[PDB]
Parts: sequence; C-alpha cells; structure tokens
Amino acid sequence: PVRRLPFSTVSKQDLAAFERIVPGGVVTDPEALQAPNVDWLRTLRGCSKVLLRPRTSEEVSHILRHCHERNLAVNPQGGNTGMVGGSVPVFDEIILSTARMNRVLSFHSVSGILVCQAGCVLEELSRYVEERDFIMPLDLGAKGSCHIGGNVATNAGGLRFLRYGSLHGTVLGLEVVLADGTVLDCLTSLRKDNTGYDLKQLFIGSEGTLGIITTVSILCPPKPRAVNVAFLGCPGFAEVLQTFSTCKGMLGEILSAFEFMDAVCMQLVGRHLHLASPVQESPFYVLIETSGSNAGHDAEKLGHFLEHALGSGLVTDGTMATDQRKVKMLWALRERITEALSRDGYVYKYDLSLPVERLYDIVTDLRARLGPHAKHVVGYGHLGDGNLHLNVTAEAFSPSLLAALEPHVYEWTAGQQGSVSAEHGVGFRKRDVLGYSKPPGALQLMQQLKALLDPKGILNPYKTLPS
Amino acid sequence: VRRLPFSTVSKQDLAAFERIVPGGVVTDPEALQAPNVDWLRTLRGCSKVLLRPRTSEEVSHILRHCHERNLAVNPQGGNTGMVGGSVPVFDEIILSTARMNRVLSFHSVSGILVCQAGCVLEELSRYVEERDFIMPLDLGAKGSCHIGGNVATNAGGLRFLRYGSLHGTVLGLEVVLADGTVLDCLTSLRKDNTGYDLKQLFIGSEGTLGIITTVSILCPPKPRAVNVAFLGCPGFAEVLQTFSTCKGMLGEILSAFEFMDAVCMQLVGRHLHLASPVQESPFYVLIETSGSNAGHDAEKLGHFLEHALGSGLVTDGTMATDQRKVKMLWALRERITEALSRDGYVYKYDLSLPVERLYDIVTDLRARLGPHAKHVVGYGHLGDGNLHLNVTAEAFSPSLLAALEPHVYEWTAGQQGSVSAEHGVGFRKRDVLGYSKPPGALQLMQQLKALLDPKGILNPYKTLPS
Ligand SMILES: Cc1cc2nc3c(=O)[nH]c(=O)nc-3n(C[C@H](O)[C@H](O)[C@H](O)COP(=O)(O)OP(=O)(O)OC[C@H]3O[C@@H](n4cnc5c(N)ncnc54)[C@H](O)[C@@H]3O)c2cc1C
Ligand SMILES: Cc1cc2nc3c(=O)[nH]c(=O)nc-3n(C[C@H](O)[C@H](O)[C@H](O)COP(=O)(O)OP(=O)(O)OC[C@H]3O[C@@H](n4cnc5c(N)ncnc54)[C@H](O)[C@@H]3O)c2cc1C
Ligand SMILES: O=C(O)CC[C@@H](O)C(=O)O
Ligand SMILES: O=C(O)CC[C@@H](O)C(=O)O
Ligand SMILES: [Zn+2]
Ligand SMILES: [Zn+2]
Repeated sequence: PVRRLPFSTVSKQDLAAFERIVPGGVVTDPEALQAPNVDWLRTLRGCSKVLLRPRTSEEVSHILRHCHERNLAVNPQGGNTGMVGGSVPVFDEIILSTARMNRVLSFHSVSGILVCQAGCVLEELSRYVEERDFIMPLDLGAKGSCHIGGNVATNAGGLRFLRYGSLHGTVLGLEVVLADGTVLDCLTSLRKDNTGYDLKQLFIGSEGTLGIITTVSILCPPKPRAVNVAFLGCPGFAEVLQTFSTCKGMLGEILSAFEFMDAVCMQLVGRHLHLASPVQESPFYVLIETSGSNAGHDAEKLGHFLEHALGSGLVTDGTMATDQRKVKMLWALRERITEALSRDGYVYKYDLSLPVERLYDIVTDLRARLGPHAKHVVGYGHLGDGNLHLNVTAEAFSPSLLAALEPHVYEWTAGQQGSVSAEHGVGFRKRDVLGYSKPPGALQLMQQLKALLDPKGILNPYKTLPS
Repeated sequence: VRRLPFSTVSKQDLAAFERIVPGGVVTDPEALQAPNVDWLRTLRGCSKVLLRPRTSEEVSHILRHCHERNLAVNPQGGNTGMVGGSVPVFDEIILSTARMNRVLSFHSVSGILVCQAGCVLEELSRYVEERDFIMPLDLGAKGSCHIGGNVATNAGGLRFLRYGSLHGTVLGLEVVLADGTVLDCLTSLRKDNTGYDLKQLFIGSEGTLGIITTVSILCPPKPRAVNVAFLGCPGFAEVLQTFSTCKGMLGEILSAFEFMDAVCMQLVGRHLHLASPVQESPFYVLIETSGSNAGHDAEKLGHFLEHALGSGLVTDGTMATDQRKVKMLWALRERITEALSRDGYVYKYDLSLPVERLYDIVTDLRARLGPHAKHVVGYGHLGDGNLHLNVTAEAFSPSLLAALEPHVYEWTAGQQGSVSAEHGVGFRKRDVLGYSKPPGALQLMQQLKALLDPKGILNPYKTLPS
C-alpha cells in the first residue's frame, strides 16, 4: 500500500497550542472523529486524532504556522462530499474543517458580487442570494452539504455549468492561507483586473494541496424571471444527441441545463427513493431547463422545440413544468441518481469527459464485458458538457470486477483523448491515473508548483499529484 | 531603466538562428524600425534581430539556444498592446508569431477551435463565422492583434459582458518555456479536472512565463440576430439607470453595453470624419443584443426602447440590424482610441471602479486640470465596471503628468479598484501594481517568474515590479 511520510505526530503540547489558537475549536474525542475520518462513499477511512474548526482566517494562518514549524500534516475538509478520497486523511493528518467559517462578508446588490467565507454551504448561499434576486453560478446535488471553499478547491462543475461556465471564470477573488501560514490576499472583488498574474487560478482545482482557501469572491448571475423544466423520454442515444442539437438550435441562449439518464437510473431512483416516472418508459430520459427574462418568449421557444422534437420522433413522451414544486420533483429524478446508486450496493464510480457523440458507448460495452458480476451498470450526466457519470453497482466489492473495469475504462477514455476526471478531480483515488489525460511535462510542472508552495508537503499529502 | 547583464547576439548566433528558422531571420535595420516601436509610438527599442518562426519546434529550438547563450527574448504578436510590453527596451531579440498563422482544427459540433498563436483575431472571426460560430472575444484591434497576444494579455473587449474571460473560454494551450521545454496543455475538452489548471498561469502572463504557440478555445455559436441600439442620454445617472433597465428588460440576450461622453463623439467626428447618427447628448450608450429568435429579440428591444424613451432615460435613439449599419454604430465606439491618438499626446488609464462612480474621476480631473489639458474623456465597458480614462494635450507636459500621477492611481486605490483592468501591466505599469495588489501577491508572482524563467530571458523589464 501507501507508506506514511515522515511527518511528526500530534503531542499534548500541540493540542494546547491549538486550544490557544482556536478556543473551543479542538475536537479530540475518538468517537467524534469517526464521521470526519470517513469519506462520502464510505470506502476510505483515516486515523486522524484531532479535528480543528477555526472561525477566522487568522486562526487558519496560526494553525498552519504551528503545523509548519512542527512538520504536522494537515487535511483540509469542507462538506466532505468529495468523491475521490481527497477529503479524509490517509493516516493521521490533522483535519482542518471550515464548518465554522460560515459567514457572509458582503453582497453588492448591483454588481451581484458575493464575498463569503469558504465554509458557507452552497444551498444556504443560494437561499441568501435568491432572497436578493440573484443566484449562485453553480449548483450540484451536494448543495445541502458542500462548502463553497470545497467547490472552488475541486473546481466543481454541476448542473448549470452549460449556462454560467467554470469557477475559473466566475470566481473573482480568493483569500488563501499557504502551508507556512502566509495569508495570500487575492480577494479582488472586481469584475476585471489585469494587474499581474492571476494567482487565484492556481488554487481553483488544486484540492487543498497548494493552500487553504479561506475567503471567496464570486460573481452571482441575476435570478431569472422565468424558469422552465421539460422531462422527455428518448428511444435511443442517437435521438438524445439529436434532441440536444435541436435543443441548442431552437432554445439557444435561454438553455440553462441539459442532463441525460438511462432507463436503469430511472428504475433505481424509483426502487430506492420511490420516485415515480412522469413520462412513458423509455431507454433514455432527458431533463432540460431554461432560464430567461420573458416568460412568454421562453414558452414560445419551448413550445416550438417540443412540437419539432415530437414531430420528427426524437422524443416519444414529454412533460413540462413551471410550478416550483413540480420543477423540483422533476429535478429530483436526476439529482438523486447518485444516492440511489449508493443505496444499491458497492459503487464503482467513473467521471469522464468524452466526445458527446460517443458518450454512452462505454456503458453498453461494460454491460457486455461484465456479466452477472455487475449488479447494475448505468450512464448519466452532463451531456451538454460532454461529461459522463459511469457507475457500476454490485453486491460487494470484488477484485475481479475492479480488474475488469481498470485499466480498461481509462484506456478507452485515453483512446478517445478524454479526461479520466472531468469534474470530481483527482484526490487519493485517481492520483496514479493522470497519465491517461496529462503528459509527463505538465505533471512535472505541477510537482514543481507543489514544491514551491508547500516544500514540506504538509498540505494534503498522498494527493493529488502522481507518486 | 538599466540594461540587465544579458549576452549580445554574435555572428554565430545569427548562423544558429538561420539554421533553426531558415528564411525567418530579419536583420535589416530599416525593416526592424516598425517592430521596435509600440502601437502608441511612445516606446522604441534597439533590437537588431527579428525572428519569425513557423512552427512550435522552431520556437523551442530558438529558446533552447537563447537559454544556452543567455540572450533576452521579446515575444511579439500584432503589436497593438498599450503598456509597452510588446517592444524591446534595449536589444532583446524580437520573436514574432507573424508566420504562425495556421488553423489546425475546428470541430463543427463542439465549436472548439485549435489554431496557432499568431492567427489574427479578425481572420479567425471570419473563419468561424463562415462555419456559424463566433469568437468569444472581440476588440478594436481585431484587424492586427494575434490570438496569442490576446491570451497572453487576458484581453477583455466588447463581448466580455456576454461570454466572459479567456480564463473561462480558453480550453488549452501549447506553451514553449524559457529553456525550450514544450508544455502541452492543449486539451480540447470542455471539462478536465485532472490536476492543476497550468494553462491559467499563462493567461495574462504577458510573455514573462512562456511563449504561447498553440491555442484551443471554445467558440460560441453565431447568433441568428444581432441588434445594436445607439442611444443618447442626458447624464450619467440616466446612463446607469438605462443599464439597470437594460438588464431587467433584455436580460440573457444582452451581448454588449458600452458608453462614451460628448467629447468622445466630437473627437471621433473631427479626426475620423464619422458623423453622429443621434442628437448631440452629454452621454451615448451602445447596446448590443445577440439571440436565436430574431422576433423575440426585436420585441424585447421594442418594449425596452418604449420604456426608456418614455421614462426620460434616453432622449433620442437609433437601432440597427443591417450588418453595415451595425458596423457603423460599432465604429463610433471602437475607433475612439484612434481619434484620441490623433488629438495629440495621450495619457491613458484603464481602471476598474464601482459602476455607480465610474465617471466621477472624469469630472474630478476636469476640475483639477481645467485649461491645462486639451481634453478629458471617459468611455468604455460600463457593464463590466471598466473605465477608459484619457487625457489629451497638444504636447506632453511633465506638469500634466505630475497632476495626473499618482493622483489617478491613488483615487482608484481609494475605490479598491484596478489600475489596469484589461490592458495589463507591461513596461509602463510595472511599479504601480501596489495600488491594486498587496506585497505578498507580488512576491509570489516573482517566485513563479523565478521558477519558470530563472535566467529572466523572457520579456525582461516586465511585467513585475523592479
Ligand atoms: C450527491 C452529490 C452530487 C455531486 N454533484 C457534483 C456535480 O454535479 N459536480 C461536481 O463537480 N461535483 C459533484 N459532487 C462532488 C463534489 O466534488 C463535491 O460535492 C463538492 O464540490 C466538494 O465540496 P466539499 O466541501 O464537500 O469538499 P470536500 O469533500 O470536503 O473536500 C474536497 C477536496 O478539496 C479540499 N478542500 C476542501 N475545502 C477546502 C478549502 N477550503 N481550501 C482548500 N482545499 C479544500 C479537500 O482537502 C479535498 O481534497 C457531488 C457529490 C455528491 C455527494
Ligand atoms: C484600437 C485598439 C483597441 C483595443 N481594444 C481593446 C479592448 O477592448 N480590450 C482589451 O483588453 N485590449 C484592447 N486593446 C489592447 C490589447 O491589449 C491588444 O490589442 C490585444 O490584447 C492583443 O495585442 P497584440 O496581439 O497586439 O499583442 P502585442 O501588443 O504584440 O503584445 C502584448 C503583450 O503580450 C505579449 N505577447 C504577445 N504575443 C505573445 C505570445 N504569443 N506569447 C506570449 N506573450 C505574447 C507581448 O510580449 C506583450 O507584453 C486595444 C488596442 C487597440 C490599438
Ligand atoms: O456519482 C456520480 O458519479 C456523479 C455525481 C455528480 O457528479 C452528479 O452530477 O450527479
Ligand atoms: O485606449 C483606451 O483608453 C481604451 C482602448 C480599448 O480598450 C477600447 O475599448 O477602446
Ligand atoms: Zn456531475
Ligand atoms: Zn477596452
């Protein structure tokens, strides 16, 4: 397995130092450390003996100062919803939680610029800005637990990426505490600013290996006057692809989401979450969201789109909603697939960028390659962005199934010049499969960046660069 | 200010470059005159060698040689940059991307364009528009600027309000590092979270961390309907309320919101012989929309104009959808900087400020300089909080400079603003970044420069503080 690097260990003197630095924010009880030591998938468990819960940036600076002097490894943690083992310790790394860094600093009701602490929960920020007629530029099924700082650190994609784009575009600024405790102020709450290198970009998607994000400045789109959702059954993946093409051609700028899922996804959400399907049974389903300023115009656009889709046989059955309750019910069928999967058994999870025309090939292939050894195989996800969520469920983990899946899936993906981690990132699980998507020289430059910014390697060791 | 201890180009270096780039070694002093002078004609180098590589490998071998020989290199694109970054200070070798102008691929479904860094922006716009796509950025310099220079400077421009930053729209880069190492981050994927987003370091790095040789970029679909409204507003309060109403009533179809004052209109009319299409007003607003249903857009515009004219925010306005008149109206805005450079010496500031006080500095400067300036103008990308502030004089005055600087930068800092929103830093602004950046940021910038280019051969005297 992996070998523990020669870090120090937490002493009683370290515990007293942390008690000084963050009064009331030191958790040492072994039973309390159980939950923060286990990842969301429940397949990785750390042995951390101390949880720190600072409230302020200065406390994070001082914690890291101490850990730097003492050579203590630190595991940053947000909502602990990450999918790649990046969020929990491997050995006895200190868990530094942002749970209590949950304050909004300011919100400007004209520019739409939000500034908040890294540990603000995404759904709560959404409620906050929606009260002021804005929205968050990203959303995901983990919204109820994930922290904005986690989202920035993982460069989270999500359900409205197609409309508002990457955090690399929507993050306006960051405050980041470096491994030695230096507070890096890149908190430029300005729409535009070309005064030197865009240092904050290094910390977007770096998963806590280059520094700990403590404050975020983010551009919030205006809240749309009109939101529509359509949920459609398609008789094959070719019709899904043509439905996408037609959807872009007829809805255009009002399109805010395009998600697909297969029949098995629908069956699992129905069986485990008791969610009835609102359309006729089909081998594929598509959820489309639109967001716009004029309800009448959006309705005309959608009506004509539906007319054409049903006319040319791209869609066999479809339903539409504007009522918030019904919209949420329809969205639940897509958002909760991952939960139903984790309720179905042990989950093998792959998050791939592929040519959209070939997005589903791997699922049919794996259904053939695997047999009754797979309990289920599913494909779903962000088709508009070329992003497939591939999942295999089984009664239990088995080495034989892992050996059938890997490296086969990663070589198929490399054969398509795809990404073996479209959005979930690298972390612990994928640290040794980056060669399928990144050339050696890039990986080396990444290693040099790590050495420059964290020469002691105390920030999230065993991740997210190759060994 | 003072020349760093770089080597000097010998006859053997010339013979090596002739081996590396046959046909691409320019040493004629008269041919070297134009590439040594920046667009503003206020900086002029003494470079004696211009290199014009064709391929990425030629660039790699050139930089390998310069690394072994400790020769400074000045990358140059279209040479339209505004901050003295694009021309040597002394005798840096000018490496031009002029011949690196081929498109490599374009995926007719994803809209992803892969092209060499020296492709001119206008030409790329033509290419992708022939295929029903558009570039995610546009600039007044479109006719000359290179996509490599746009990425190196993180160019903003006239459709930034709709499509946003190159940090979002650039999908991949091939970069040649100072020692010749070719860094391949030339992915063509919409989403790829397999490690650090290294390409981001080179977007806005102004050639100090590496030479961009290949760009992969996401082109938005070409709009079915483009509309432009050119409106006259009786004051800046009404400009700001017009902006708010525009966002409320046009929404997602909005693709541009630009403003200019009366003096800008007078200067473009005088020097460029472009007549105003609207009544004389203290302020003018150019609104562009882009949409998929021309009728819905036209209806939105109708209701917007009716409301704006009815509530007194706009006094008189003209709209255009014909491509020719659209380009005429856009020309009234795009060529202001040229009319200014024909009015005499130009003091140029590019500031990010709170939109609600975007114009306050123009009024302040007009009171502060009164008759010692020829003109003070404010215009630009109001939707993005970005003011272009220009002062013209019949000739340069150290007096007027002392009146403008540091005052303007201090004012900006007082607004927690940016002293260079878009155009960047280059040579001109290397020592005024402290008004927008704290010392720890600038130090980390210097550490990255030292990691990527320890000899400092790439673009010396830029773009970090002295
Ligand atoms: C139901 C569900 C749906 C999801 N949907 C999506 C989706 O649509 N798109 C998508 O991209 N992902 C999705 N995810 C996974 C996604 O990575 C997480 O939901 C989220 O982005 C991470 O937030 P977090 O606070 O839980 O981070 P954590 O899991 O706590 O940590 C993530 C990583 O970043 C580091 N980190 C955390 N906080 C900080 C910080 N403040 N500073 C520095 N480093 C830090 C951690 O060390 C770790 O390596 C989903 C997950 C679930 C469970
Ligand atoms: C009329 C006019 C209008 C303009 N409008 C705008 C506007 O709306 N928005 C805006 O942001 N800017 C605008 N600009 C200025 C803008 O910075 C440049 O026009 C544009 O960004 C491209 O510059 P360029 O291709 O000429 O690069 P150059 O001027 O040749 O170079 C600019 C800088 O980038 C570096 N560089 C160039 N090519 C490369 C390369 N391949 N690799 C690495 N480094 C490189 C150079 O060393 C230099 O430091 C305008 C300029 C003019 C003259
Ligand atoms: O669990 C998964 O594979 C996908 C989860 C998440 O990224 C989603 O978009 O639903
Ligand atoms: O020269 C200027 O002040 C601004 C130039 C350019 O960014 C423009 O938008 O006109
Ligand atoms: Zn996802
Ligand atoms: Zn500009």
